[PDB]
Amino acid sequence: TAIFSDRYKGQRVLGKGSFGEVILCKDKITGQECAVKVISKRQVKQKTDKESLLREVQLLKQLDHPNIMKLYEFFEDKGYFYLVGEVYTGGELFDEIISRKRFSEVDAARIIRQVLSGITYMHKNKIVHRDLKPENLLLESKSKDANIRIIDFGLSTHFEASKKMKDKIGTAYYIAPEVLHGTYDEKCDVWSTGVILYILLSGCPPFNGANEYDILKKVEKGKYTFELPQWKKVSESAKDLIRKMLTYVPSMRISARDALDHEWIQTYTKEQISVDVPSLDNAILNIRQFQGTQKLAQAALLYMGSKLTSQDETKELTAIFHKMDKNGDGQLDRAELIEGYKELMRMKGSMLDASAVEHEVDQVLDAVDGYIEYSEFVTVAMDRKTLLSRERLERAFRMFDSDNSGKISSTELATIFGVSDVDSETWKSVLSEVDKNNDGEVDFDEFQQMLLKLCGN
Repeated sequence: TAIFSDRYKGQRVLGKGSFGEVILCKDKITGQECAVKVISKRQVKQKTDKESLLREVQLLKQLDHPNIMKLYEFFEDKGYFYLVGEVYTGGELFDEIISRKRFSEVDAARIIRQVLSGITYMHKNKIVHRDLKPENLLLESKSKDANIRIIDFGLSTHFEASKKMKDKIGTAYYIAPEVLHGTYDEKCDVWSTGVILYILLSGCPPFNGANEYDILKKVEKGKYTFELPQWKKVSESAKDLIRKMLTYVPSMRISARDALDHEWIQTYTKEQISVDVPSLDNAILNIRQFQGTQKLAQAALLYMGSKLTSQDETKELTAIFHKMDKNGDGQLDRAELIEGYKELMRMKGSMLDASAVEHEVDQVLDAVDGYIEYSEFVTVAMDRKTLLSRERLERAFRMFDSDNSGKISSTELATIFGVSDVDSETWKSVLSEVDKNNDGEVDFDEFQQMLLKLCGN
């Protein structure tokens, strides 16, 4: 009865994840800005029947909490679902924390009370998150004390998530052990919050490891410690809340409601601070290292993924253009190049790619150009795509290189590649192939060369 394009217009992409793309859209009548989640039906398997999805959607539309992302509308066509909801521009919680000079137990508690309030409300309405992680914690502004909104509540129950490694990064740390074995309820959200809390107070995951399986092994046994030197500087009340949140048996684990009433929360979330605020210096250092490592492993997989996409394009675009060339003169006009690049985009699984074509064609013509030699257009068009892909990877590398040495050690490579599920011997062999005189260090171009060889390029 209702169609998406008649009510909204895509402005720009906000991101991509395990369910699909999140696009910044504006209402065509009211000018209202919002985040639209586009989910492909052919790409994403439905866990429940459409009737169960349509019912939860109606419930989510009726719910309102200051710590939960608002779902406004829901649309559906032949091959997609459209989850239209509120937009937040503050970015991810952890990306803000890493910019701070000081971080206290008060800071962490005020952060965790926000998360806990949202969870309590959702649980009251029988809605479980299940996949709660730092990436699901958005801010309204990139500042300290800013309001937190939890994204993706109830998504998990209806949609089977992406098993691709690019989407699996940073997930094993947070998952409750009962979710792994199949029997779980709302208590699984408390466990994930407890893991976030442990990281806020130490900058280290309680269940850590070299690769995904190793972390899952730790999670599954459920044993962790406060044995790190930075825990000496943390209050016993904070440790006692974590112990209750990371309690193995879900029946024996504290509720989201009772965690709000815990001594640490009620004491450290006072409007007027009544406690000592020493900075958790070692924690803030570890949170920057953890974050940087996560973001680099994410960027490495995106770069390899986007190279396995850019190789399809260079040959496919020259074919499309050759077909369009009636004269055989290797030339085309502005309209033909536009029609050609649009055809290349129509054969894929982004919604904003067709509208973005004209501006990109003109940007290529600015350096190139009438009657344009398509071969010159193609190389210039693909090189720009290659460059943007390289720059994204570079920003991540520069961010990870905290001491500005220009190099990453073999130890750091082991960690990055472990998080991105690249086999030790595989990456080590690619390293020997790239530089024969390698001495346990790679600069940005050697790193980029390594990832190229790791995706058959």
